[PDB]
Amino acid sequence: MLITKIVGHIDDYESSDKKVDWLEVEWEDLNKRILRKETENGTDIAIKLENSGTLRYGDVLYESDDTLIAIRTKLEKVYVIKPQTMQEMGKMAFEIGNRHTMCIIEDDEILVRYDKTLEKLIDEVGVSYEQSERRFKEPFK
Amino acid sequence: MLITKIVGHIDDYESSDKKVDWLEVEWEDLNKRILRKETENGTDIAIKLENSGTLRYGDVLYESDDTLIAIRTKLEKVYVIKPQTMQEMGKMAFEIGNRHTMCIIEDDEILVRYDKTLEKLIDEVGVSYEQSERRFKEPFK
Ligand code: NI
Ligand SMILES: [Zn+2]
Repeated sequence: MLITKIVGHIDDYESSDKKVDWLEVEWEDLNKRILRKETENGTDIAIKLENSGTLRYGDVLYESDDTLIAIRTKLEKVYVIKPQTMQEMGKMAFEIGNRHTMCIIEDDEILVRYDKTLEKLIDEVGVSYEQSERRFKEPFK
Repeated sequence: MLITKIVGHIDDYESSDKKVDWLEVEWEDLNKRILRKETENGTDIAIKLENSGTLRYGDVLYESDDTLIAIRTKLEKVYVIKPQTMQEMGKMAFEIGNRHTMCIIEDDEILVRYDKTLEKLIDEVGVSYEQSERRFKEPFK
């Protein structure tokens, strides 16, 4: 199926009886215009967005009488880094920046992909972190 | 005069009546082992530290009956970036690290060299800053 435009937002279908076939994408895929990937049900999707438009989490790509195809990012292992002080947030984020590692910084936390080599740097900086799962919902960037 | 060992720490001399003759160095001179420069009073200093020694801010190189020669870095034009939230500290430090800009992060402040091209970036993150004159006191590792 070639997809040239986004046709809705998956939250708007909360009471719909239509079944969702999820197209699961990488964090990198957020805000792309061109993407080729297969859905959880095996439907081949070629996204070639005709607007200067770009993909977001929870966009609906296709609506039939009974089915919705909608985007979400994959559920993946993360570290939630929890600096306690401003100096801590600064040194940690600097070292992440310097490494060119993708992250999301919201309030007093830094979210990064699980990675054992980075875990060793988190320890040099000396910040507490917790390991968890998330679907990345915002583009980087 | 040849210096092959450091003889003290300038902060320990608070009570002293001796005059300090500062040897002013560049930020990049810290942790060097060899350097030759004149003091603010015109004394030629030839540092060649003996056994893997390295220079630090505040090192006393020479003490006479009336004088202390000590290292400090030059006063130079800086931005002092004054992030008001954890989120501000983390975003700003990430962006500095990502560009590989030398900085010192101490408590709630990021100190960088005066550099007009950075104002666009600081503005983009949205963080208060003031332009000022400071000495950089730690080597950039
Ligand atoms: Ni680089
Ligand atoms: Zn909606």
